[PDB]
Amino acid sequence: GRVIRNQRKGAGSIFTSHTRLRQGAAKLRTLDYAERHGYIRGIVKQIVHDSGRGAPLAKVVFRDPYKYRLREEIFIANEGVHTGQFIYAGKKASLNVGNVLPLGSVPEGTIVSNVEEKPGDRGALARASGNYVIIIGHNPDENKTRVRLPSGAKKVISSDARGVIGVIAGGGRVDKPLLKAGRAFHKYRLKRNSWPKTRGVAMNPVDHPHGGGNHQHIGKASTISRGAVSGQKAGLIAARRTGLLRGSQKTQ
Amino acid sequence: KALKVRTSATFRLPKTLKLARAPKYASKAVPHYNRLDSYKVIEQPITSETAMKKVEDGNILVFQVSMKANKYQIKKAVKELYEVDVLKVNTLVRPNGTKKAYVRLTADYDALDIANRIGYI
Amino acid sequence: NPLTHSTPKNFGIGQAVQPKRNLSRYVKWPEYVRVQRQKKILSIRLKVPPTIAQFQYTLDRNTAAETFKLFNKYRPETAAEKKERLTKEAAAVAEGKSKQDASPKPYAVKYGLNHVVALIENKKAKLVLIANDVDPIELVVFLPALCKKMGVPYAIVKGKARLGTLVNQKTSAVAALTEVRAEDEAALAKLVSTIDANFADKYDEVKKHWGGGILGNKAQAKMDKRAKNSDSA
Amino acid sequence: RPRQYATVSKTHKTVSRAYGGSRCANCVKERIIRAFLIEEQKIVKKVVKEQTEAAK
RNA sequence: GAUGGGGAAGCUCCGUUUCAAAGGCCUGAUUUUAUGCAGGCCACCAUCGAAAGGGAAUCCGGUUAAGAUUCCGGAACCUGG
RNA sequence: GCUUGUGACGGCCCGUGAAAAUCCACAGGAAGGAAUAGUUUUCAUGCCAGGUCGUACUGAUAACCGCAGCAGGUCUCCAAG
RNA sequence: UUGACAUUGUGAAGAGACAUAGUUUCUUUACUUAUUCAAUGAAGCGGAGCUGGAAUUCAUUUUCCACGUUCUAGCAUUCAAGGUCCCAUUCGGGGCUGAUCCGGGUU
Ligand SMILES: [Mg+2]
Ligand SMILES: [Mg+2]
Ligand SMILES: [Mg+2]
Ligand SMILES: [Mg+2]
Ligand SMILES: [Mg+2]
Ligand SMILES: [Mg+2]
Ligand SMILES: [Mg+2]
Ligand SMILES: [Mg+2]
Ligand SMILES: [Mg+2]
Ligand SMILES: [Mg+2]
Ligand SMILES: [Mg+2]
Ligand SMILES: [Mg+2]
Ligand SMILES: [Mg+2]
Ligand SMILES: [Mg+2]
Ligand SMILES: [Mg+2]
Ligand SMILES: [Mg+2]
Ligand SMILES: [Mg+2]
Ligand SMILES: [Mg+2]
Ligand SMILES: [Mg+2]
Ligand SMILES: [Mg+2]
Ligand SMILES: [Mg+2]
Ligand SMILES: [Mg+2]
Ligand SMILES: [Mg+2]
Ligand SMILES: [Mg+2]
Ligand SMILES: [Mg+2]
Ligand SMILES: [Mg+2]
Ligand SMILES: [Mg+2]
Repeated sequence: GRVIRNQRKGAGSIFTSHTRLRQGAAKLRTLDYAERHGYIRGIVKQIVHDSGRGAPLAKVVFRDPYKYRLREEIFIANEGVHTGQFIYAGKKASLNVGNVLPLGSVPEGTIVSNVEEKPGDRGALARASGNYVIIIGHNPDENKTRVRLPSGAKKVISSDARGVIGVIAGGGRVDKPLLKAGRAFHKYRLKRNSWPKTRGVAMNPVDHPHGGGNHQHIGKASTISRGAVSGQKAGLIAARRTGLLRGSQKTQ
Repeated sequence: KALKVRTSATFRLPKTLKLARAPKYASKAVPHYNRLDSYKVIEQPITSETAMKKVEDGNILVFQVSMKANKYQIKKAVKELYEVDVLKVNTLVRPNGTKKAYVRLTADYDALDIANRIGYI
Repeated sequence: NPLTHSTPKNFGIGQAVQPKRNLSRYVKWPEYVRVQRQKKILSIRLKVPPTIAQFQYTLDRNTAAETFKLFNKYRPETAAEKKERLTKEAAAVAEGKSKQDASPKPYAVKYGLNHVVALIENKKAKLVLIANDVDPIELVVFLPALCKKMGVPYAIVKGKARLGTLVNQKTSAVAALTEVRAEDEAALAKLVSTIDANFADKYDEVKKHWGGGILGNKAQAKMDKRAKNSDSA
Repeated sequence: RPRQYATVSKTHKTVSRAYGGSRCANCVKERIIRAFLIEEQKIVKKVVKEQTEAAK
């Protein structure tokens, strides 16, 4: 049989990202003297669309502490952040929408975006338009802070790991129906070549585990083992349940 | 005493002294003679009827010239070989893979004379 | 004063580009630099077995200075001196019928590793100087044991290269003394005595002493303010 | 066009006031006033917190 | 797609600023003299890849069996010096 | 009116629609500069130079690809009543 | 994927035998130098001390925090001005200080 579609995606020919128009990597300021002892001020000089990304970016300008020059960073614009605003990044920085602060320095209930996994990794969690993490606690000895991620997960990271106060702009984007093939077409055209999607049940056997038959049917359980092997995993992988979810989900 | 004071966090390759070659023996023995001289630059007149015209009516000499020779060398070697003064040289590559020069002299020199001085008609 | 103005600078983050400082502690050194330094560190952090680590007990500058000034008389023939010598005995012996003894019995420092070893085995050495260097440390480590079992007094000297200078090499790795002119006999006795009590006599004790295990000061000061506070309140 | 700006005299590339061929002269007025006021109120902050250090 | 590298029995595969001691400009110091040292920089890390993308500057008239914004005539302009 | 160019606006997007060479300007004030005469070549005029390779013609029911002077195929500009 | 052996080292507590001295072996939890991961044109790390001050003094300090920036879409660069010492007064120019000490473990 052939190599199925989800295997071909891995060698990255037609499947790489369509990156030409993107504004850049969105990162927090490198974690340096200023940010970890003090704060440092910058101005958002622009807030701009990023191609293939649902949330705006904020180009933020800072002085360079060690040389006469301007160093420009690209944040992910938090909702309510505006052009000309002053942004404060540092341990001793005040708590307002747009500032970047170590998680250890904010009371619980603070809502924070683009938050680092390890301190100084220049941001990881809750970057998509509309998401955010909450601080659900701190353990000052072996200093940690506990956060609830957008997935619902709870995770404990270093109290020095930096967030940025508030939620990411562009929320509600998924509420509007695409309405037609083209609107989706133009969507992935700026992301990657994932669209459209042939049902593996409409292929021949050589093509897919679900292929073939004199009627379209999966022919064997579509829940596949974690321990399955490449070319086997097409289906609901490692699924621990299945069927229409009835009842509220909402982690305890 | 104590340690040097480096103002920069970067460490660059020390600037070491670079010696010039003093060869124990010579490269090529005798140096090659001039590869493009005035006699090699300009190979023949071009006596076509239609090139002949350019000599009478245009004050232009028409030469078959080395493929290795540029406007400069075609001009200097014409000046040197024919005693004449050159306004501007135009060149082209003939379809048989030979380079043709249109040499326009200043109004001080008369090509037709200078053409049948070298002896073609 | 006159048109001049005192206008100090606020280097306090948030303002005033920092000045130029000594970043020497932060320099990103060539790999080869980082290795020779981290080798030294790595050699200190591991517990060092006692048959190494009996080095790092170098002779002390005073005793060694007395040992270098004594040894320095006994340098071997320079090329000039030996050419000068041959012309003497070449003429004098082949002519004046001397026994090929037209030259005196030499007194010089012995050296080279395979030389000094069979010397120690033959009990002809009265003093052996061993380097604290010698990167294939194997070439040397057995000498404290050998000198001990053969009753030869020895000392571990800083400067394998300084052993070189006195012997007219770049590096000698060992220098030994066998002979002595009677004028120097008495200082050697006292020199061997001090050295014997810093090395050979101590040896049987040093053989039980592991070295190393030394924390870096970021971790030393760390637990020094841990083991200070948590016990004594 | 950009390389043509080397074929023209500097008075085609500027207007007289400082930040001439650079900012729009309402924008220069803005950063004149803003400069003066912020340098002034800076002094207003030095002497007030100097009093706070004397009285406290 | 070379390079310090890292794989691979190996043909070669990986990497492209990557775990590398990665280079050159403005002038001074020469009045043994031709260019060493003196500062201060800049740390940009190959290169190939568009005859439809970007891009310094030319026009009209005339002329040939067949060339023309290229020749001839007139009138310009750009770049370097 | 037709073709084209262009402006000021307006509709559209979970699409908001390249890069680099290169050129200019500003902030800065390092420095160099006049009266027995200095500074100025971003004002005008004036001098010299501008290499290498392509340049013919066909571009199609006969100059290309279809075994061929094949009813097929093969990117585009100009466009009168 | 799971186990064992190797890479594989240092403590400490607790189990375990010659059968209740310590050579040894495993469980817990420490360690950092191997190995591993992130970051940066390896820039401010660790230790101490100045000054402040909350602090209550059971003789006096027994300590813990700090220890230049937040109305404003400005400006922040020439080893820094200041101070002070040097050169033999030329213009130029250099130390120290401004900018506290100690350890070179970039974090
Ligand atoms: Mg297959
Ligand atoms: Mg990509
Ligand atoms: Mg597709
Ligand atoms: Mg489908
Ligand atoms: Mg589907
Ligand atoms: Mg089918
Ligand atoms: Mg199958
Ligand atoms: Mg199956
Ligand atoms: Mg089927
Ligand atoms: Mg079905
Ligand atoms: Mg030509
Ligand atoms: Mg103007
Ligand atoms: Mg390659
Ligand atoms: Mg190219
Ligand atoms: Mg082109
Ligand atoms: Mg073009
Ligand atoms: Mg014409
Ligand atoms: Mg024609
Ligand atoms: Mg002309
Ligand atoms: Mg010019
Ligand atoms: Mg737009
Ligand atoms: Mg301009
Ligand atoms: Mg001019
Ligand atoms: Mg043509
Ligand atoms: Mg044609
Ligand atoms: Mg054929
Ligand atoms: Mg046809």
